[PDB]
Amino acid sequence: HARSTGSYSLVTQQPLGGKAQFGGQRFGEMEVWALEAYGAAYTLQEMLTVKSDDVNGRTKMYKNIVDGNHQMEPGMPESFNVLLKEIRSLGINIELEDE
Amino acid sequence: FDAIKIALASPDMIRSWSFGEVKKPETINYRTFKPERDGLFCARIFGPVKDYECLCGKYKRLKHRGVICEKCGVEVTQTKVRRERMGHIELASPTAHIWFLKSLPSRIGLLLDMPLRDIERVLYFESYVVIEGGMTNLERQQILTEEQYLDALEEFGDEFDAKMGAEAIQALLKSMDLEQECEQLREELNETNSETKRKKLTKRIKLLEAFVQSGNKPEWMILTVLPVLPPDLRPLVPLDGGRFATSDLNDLYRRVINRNNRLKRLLDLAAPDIIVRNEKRMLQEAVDALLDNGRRGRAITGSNKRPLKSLADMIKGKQGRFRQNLLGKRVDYSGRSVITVGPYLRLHQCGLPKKMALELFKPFIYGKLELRGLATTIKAAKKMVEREEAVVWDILDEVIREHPVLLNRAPTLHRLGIQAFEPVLIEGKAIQLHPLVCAAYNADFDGDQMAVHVPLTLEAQLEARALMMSTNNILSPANGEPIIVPSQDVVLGLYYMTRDCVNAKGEGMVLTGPKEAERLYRSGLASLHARVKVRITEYEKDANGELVAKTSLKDTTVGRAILWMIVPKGLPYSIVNQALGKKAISKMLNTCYRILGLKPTVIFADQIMYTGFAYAARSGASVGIDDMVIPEKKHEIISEAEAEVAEIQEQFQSGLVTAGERYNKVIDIWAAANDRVSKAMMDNLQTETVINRDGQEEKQVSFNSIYMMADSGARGSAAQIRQLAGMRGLMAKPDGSIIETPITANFREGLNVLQYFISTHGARKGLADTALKTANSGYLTRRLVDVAQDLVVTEDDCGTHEGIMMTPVIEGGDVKEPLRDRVLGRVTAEDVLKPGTADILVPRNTLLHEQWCDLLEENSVDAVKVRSVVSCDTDFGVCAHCYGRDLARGHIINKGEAIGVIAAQSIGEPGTQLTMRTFHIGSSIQVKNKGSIKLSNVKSVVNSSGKLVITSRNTELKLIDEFGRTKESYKVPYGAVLAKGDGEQVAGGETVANWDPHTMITGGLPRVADLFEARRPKEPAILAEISGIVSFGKETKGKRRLVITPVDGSDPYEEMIPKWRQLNVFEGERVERGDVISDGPEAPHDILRLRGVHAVTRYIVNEVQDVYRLQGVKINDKHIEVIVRQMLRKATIVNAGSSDGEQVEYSRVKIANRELEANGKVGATYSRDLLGITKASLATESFISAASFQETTRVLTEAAVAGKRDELRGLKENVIVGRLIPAGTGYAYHQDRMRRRAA
Amino acid sequence: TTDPVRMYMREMGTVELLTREGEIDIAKRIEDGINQVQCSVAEVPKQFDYLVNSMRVMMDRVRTQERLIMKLCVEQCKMPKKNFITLFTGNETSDTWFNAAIAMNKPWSEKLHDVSEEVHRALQKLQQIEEETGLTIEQVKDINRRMSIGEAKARRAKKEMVEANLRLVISIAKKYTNRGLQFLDLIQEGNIGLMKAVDKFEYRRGYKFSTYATWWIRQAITRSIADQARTIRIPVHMIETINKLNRISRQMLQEMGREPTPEELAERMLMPEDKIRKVLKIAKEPISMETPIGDDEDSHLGDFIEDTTLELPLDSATTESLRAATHDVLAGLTAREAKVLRMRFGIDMNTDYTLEEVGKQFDVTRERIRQIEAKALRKLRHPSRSEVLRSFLDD
DNA sequence: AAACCTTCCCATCAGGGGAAGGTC
DNA sequence: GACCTTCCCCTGATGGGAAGGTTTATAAT
Ligand SMILES: [Mg+2]
Ligand SMILES: [Zn+2]
Ligand SMILES: [Zn+2]
Repeated sequence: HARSTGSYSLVTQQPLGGKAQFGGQRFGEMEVWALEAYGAAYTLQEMLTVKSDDVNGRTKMYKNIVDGNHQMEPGMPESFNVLLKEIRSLGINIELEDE
Repeated sequence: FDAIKIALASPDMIRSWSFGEVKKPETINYRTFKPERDGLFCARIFGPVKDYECLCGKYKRLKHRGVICEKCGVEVTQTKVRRERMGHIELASPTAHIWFLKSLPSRIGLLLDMPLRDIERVLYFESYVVIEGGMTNLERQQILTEEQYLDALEEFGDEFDAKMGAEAIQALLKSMDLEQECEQLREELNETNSETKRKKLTKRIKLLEAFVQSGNKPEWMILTVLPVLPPDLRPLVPLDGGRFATSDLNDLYRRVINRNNRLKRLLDLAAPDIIVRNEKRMLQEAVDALLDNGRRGRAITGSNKRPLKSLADMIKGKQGRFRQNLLGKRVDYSGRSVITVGPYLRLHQCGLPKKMALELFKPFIYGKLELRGLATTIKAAKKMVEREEAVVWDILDEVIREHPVLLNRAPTLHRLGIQAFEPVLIEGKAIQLHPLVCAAYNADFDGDQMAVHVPLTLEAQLEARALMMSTNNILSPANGEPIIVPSQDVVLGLYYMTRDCVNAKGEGMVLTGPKEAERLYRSGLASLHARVKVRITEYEKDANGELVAKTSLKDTTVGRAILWMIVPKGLPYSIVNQALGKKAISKMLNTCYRILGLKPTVIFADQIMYTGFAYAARSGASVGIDDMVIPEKKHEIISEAEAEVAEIQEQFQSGLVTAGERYNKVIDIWAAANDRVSKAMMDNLQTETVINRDGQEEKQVSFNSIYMMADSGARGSAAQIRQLAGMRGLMAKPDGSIIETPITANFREGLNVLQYFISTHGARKGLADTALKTANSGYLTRRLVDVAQDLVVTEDDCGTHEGIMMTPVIEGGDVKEPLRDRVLGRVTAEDVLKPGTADILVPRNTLLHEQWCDLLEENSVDAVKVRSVVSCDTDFGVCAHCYGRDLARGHIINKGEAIGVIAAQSIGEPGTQLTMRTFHIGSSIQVKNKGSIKLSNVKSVVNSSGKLVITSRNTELKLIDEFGRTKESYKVPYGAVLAKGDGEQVAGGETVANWDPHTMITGGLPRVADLFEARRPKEPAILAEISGIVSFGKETKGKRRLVITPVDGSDPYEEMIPKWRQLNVFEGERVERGDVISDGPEAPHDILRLRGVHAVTRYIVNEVQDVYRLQGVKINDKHIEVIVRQMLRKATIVNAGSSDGEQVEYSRVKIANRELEANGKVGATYSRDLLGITKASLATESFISAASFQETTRVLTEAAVAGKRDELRGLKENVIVGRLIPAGTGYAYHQDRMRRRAA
Repeated sequence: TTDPVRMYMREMGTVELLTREGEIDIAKRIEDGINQVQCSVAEVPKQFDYLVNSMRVMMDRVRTQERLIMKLCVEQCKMPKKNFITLFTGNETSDTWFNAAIAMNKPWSEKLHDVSEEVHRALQKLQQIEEETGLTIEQVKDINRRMSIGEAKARRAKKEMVEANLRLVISIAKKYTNRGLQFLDLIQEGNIGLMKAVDKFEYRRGYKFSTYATWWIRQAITRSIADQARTIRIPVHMIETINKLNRISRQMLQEMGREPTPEELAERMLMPEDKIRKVLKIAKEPISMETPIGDDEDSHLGDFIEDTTLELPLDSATTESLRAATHDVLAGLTAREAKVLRMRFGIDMNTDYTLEEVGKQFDVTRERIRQIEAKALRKLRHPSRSEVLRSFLDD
């Protein structure tokens, strides 16, 4: 099975594991460590930013690819903003600074 | 942004986020399904259900966006805002936050230094508590029950306030003056001794001052307003078919709202206490279950015995958010399939199915088709690729050309689990994999599956070619040996070629060159094993790096001459004149790489494979039932041992021998008989083939198929053969570990039911051990990567001569690993001199590549002080020099290369090859090799016999051979029999060591886990604290007493020991610090404290290397050294120096103390503190990184009260927010970006 | 034990039960308090409560003037509290007590002159009440005091009354436990009905309070279930209908052998048949997104849910390409036609405009515009100008 | 569960008008 | 040419109805 661009999960924007051939392959912590062992910053970033999260980055990268331009404008992974909302849902206040 | 901060949430700051108040626990209508007013899904509080559309429908378009329709109070905007809009519920009565109460270090608990139990009692409305007593009979804080409070109000109606419940705890936190209380504890720590006065005081003061530093207020521990989560974070989305799907968060919030509303109603309704107190407790229960369910009662969802998942459960754990989402995600542009062999591939390419290529590269194909006028618009290209038009196939060829793809094996033990290849379009649905890489992936073609990833950006396409390329990674990082090596058929074909047999057709003839050898074999005239001698032209570059070819005739075979054609130009042809099995196809490859380089070696390996496969194919190399020849002697040997056991049987039945004596007897005789049988078949195999030389018999090494497979190393070893053609030893139970009735049969004869059943016993423990070990090895390697990540090569040089002394591991008689292997690739700490003192063999510091290793090996040298990572003058990282060299590339390590992760991987990948249990089995000394006795650190004396006797416990026995190297190391106890002395000349084994017998872990993988965790052994040995004669104590009171007796100055130190523990130290003898008064297993803390950092960093490596040496695993000490460095990163000050028992990071103590010591001020003395891997990882500057790995709740709570801040300064926290990690390419980018920042 | 349900079950044991004299005499204490209130009214509970609140309003009106004059004459003038109470007690009607306090001639006596102006009018407010309520400013206070005493008697007696019979609430609530509502919720919703029963019980009817409290608590628990059980709240009568349908289908099990035909319930029930299927389609309850999935694995129902609001990028790229194509195409026509098309449609503009809307600022009104559009669309209808755009329409 | 009653919201019906059609 | 009856659109007028609330007395802990 193979997949280029399929559907995504509702609460957290990540390609679904189904159903079932069109699920995106899993990139666990071990594969992230493998990408860290080699010095491969852009591969890892595009792996966890453009290809799974970053609701805007997916569309940006797709349009660029179809235009012959291979460049990524990485944004914030949606799961991280969800995490910020969940932490803030407690008596905890977690924010971000200047820019 | 550039940082993240966490702090307490004040009620007003809570309302700030909220855009509306939730009043009713409703979600949708049940017939319209629209969001009810003030419900959890209210479109007025949060936002519209539909994009750019109003709930009432009056406002419908992008024409007007910013407006709040007076109809329904909805503002028409993007519906995605329901993902970001929060809300709030106004709690009728205050409610405490569970984390600030139930967490191990209870915030409110030691914030007022009240006990947790009493706060819990007060919250349940089971007692009162006083607040702000002033001039009262009672204190400002106290507890009293119903009757006590009953008649207490009449005493003082005013000036005496005692509440009950959460309001009481809040008010106690509010009127509390933190500065006033703090300003006392300080003095309570100064005057009064008795650490009980210092147990919680020294931590309570920290808590107070950090609370003041953060700026947050204590009253916020009790939640006045309850924040709510946006609706899209807990959707009620319709699950089709039909039924709805909600989040347990919704049920929890519904309960909370119901209870708060009932409390309000009762308040207005004027109900008595018991009712409202029960309601308050219900509300507290609902809130605590909504925040962190399970700590109190585990509320359950309806229609299930399953508890409803709360907020905190959506963050912590392997499942949940941190591990399962932020650190790892499912990824687009990827695929999966079954891998199979295509050998025709080059090392840099792999066969990729066309069906997968079409789907993966879909956007590239669309764009390329639209570029060349082949498609009007993007939709047309979509439809074309959907129609399977021929024109697109060429386009595919155009877009895949020179576009690397990442191949990944399911389990990723080390970085080689992912490698990039050049796609080669193929039909079918199977992925073609290169054989040489199978060793790196640890993947067989038995059905294993692999995944593929397509790099998107140009930068990723470059990283898949210069860094992760299959050809750019050949030799492993854990050890210099190449991981790309011919495995089974290659080495078999080469061994068949290089083999020689006397009397082969054309033997002894001569040929013009290798071409004629090939032409002679392929024509059927000459064989491939003839002993022919031919002319070959070998190339040797010499005396200025100038190639000079050499022509001559050599003693060789036809097959070796044919194999010489593949060898690159620079090799000497002495590499090709031998049996040519696997073990030195490996060394041939290694020498080719370290002589000619990467480019020749790649094609060399490709050619080795290409030739070995075809030659093993045309050789036949089959296996028949007759190939396994049993020894005819086996019958007699078996019968002899079988009879031998009958004497033992008669021995025990009488009582002449005990049961255990007879069992050991039988087992020993059977093991010896097994030795005999295996030896018989081996002698009948190795020299089996005998033929006529020039017409007369002669015996040579055999051509037997299975034996050739054993000898070449392509497949099963000798232990397999012993069971193939002889009695297959004797089996072992799970424990008991050996049975008396061995397996007489060999696999060829066939087993009978009983012996097979006996074998299954040992078979099960083997199978089972692999499965459950898979789970624990992951845990080990994960902890290892967790303790190491942020450590990166950051500096060029540290400038320290410290290093560590590298000496060969000469244990017992011979050496386990020479010094070249423990020194190669590293840098000298100081100038090694020739054995003649005062000279220079190597400069101050230089990278010792193979040439310096050879130079050292020639000169008599077993002493080289090597710079190590543990001892290095670098802060927040390691410098390239002290670390040394290592990579797939053999040069000095680059800068910015994250070595901690690769070291954790180098230690974790072999962790799966270990075992869970060891179950070992097995007196003057006899020197083996001719040399000279050299004693080390021994005090002796002469006695009646006239010879020498040892007076010291520690005495090493070295051997200075005719060369001058030390290959012998033996320890002799007190009162030995010395025949020669120190600096004598021994014969070929003269015995100079004699004494008396008496005078009178698991281990494996769990062992490795124990060593890296610094776990105290069961029965520890204790260590002397200072030099001096030891002194005894009063008597046996409980255990015993032991008085330290320093010789000269301060001599008050002491300790207490149990008399049940035997003693070993001498009574009236001097004993230096770090000596064994008691035999036993040592602990890392004790070694570190009583010996030093280098002693303990050597102990850890030497001990953890034994378990890996037992199993065939070889890893350079460098990774273990980096781990050890990461362990002892903490330390504790002693004298408080210029500025403030404390524990801090070593680097910070230096940055604060050494810079001021320069400034002429007072120095600060620290004490190295040793921590396990998990404990050292528990302490980290970044709170995000710590909260990701373990204990999310506790870490987040503590960082919240601390108001701590995180600039992410690291790897894990960067991948969490999806940024360039600060290493490798990320290091190059972060360097430029950070240079311009903060400056 | 730890759970709060235990902190409640064992807390109510301290309050002893009451029967049978206790019921009657505590009810007599309640009625005696309310009868104290009844005489105080002289000088259906729905109007009675307004009468009570009106007395309370009168006392608040008087106390307002009291505290105003007090702040004026003590805080703003520094007269001792005793010199205020002694002179103010007894009249509370006229200004005779102010001039005397002026004549006192103490230091504060001068500041009275200034607050005399501000107190005179406050006193007229206070005195007028006498001509309204036909009472003196003192009798109002006394009546309110006695009636507050009556309220206190009723309060103590009623709290004791509910505390005594608390156990019956649990006795009733244990029957309903498993209806998607927690246990303490049930017992509390029953206590509410117990209070409502206490306030509406005549001890003289001779019946035992158990029956009335039982009825009220049963209602307060069942209706509360209907209200707070389902995540999607349902009208109260619909829960009754659902329960009736389920009861009938349960009773007919042994009759039909296995289960009843759906058309029968419309017969057995009063309702026509077409609504029964809607009532059964409505009853579906939400499934937790944490529900384990096939293979009993970690995967849950909250995972297999895609997001369908999103538009796949394959279509957004086509949207941008159509944008560019129509941008290049509209430039091929004239400027008049270009503006007309970008006006009638929202192309490159804030919003679309209607016929007269476009004609307003184009100097020639409706029909002219109608002739341009139909012409331009005709000029673009022609191939060799519509191919690149025709590639976008596929059906 | 039934029993009679009140507030609010429908989506449709009696009523009005402004003219409209047809004719001794 | 008017008169008598006819053919269609806004104010609201409302019977209709769904959603909501208050009672129910044997005794019943
Ligand atoms: Mg396999
Ligand atoms: Zn609106
Ligand atoms: Zn260094």
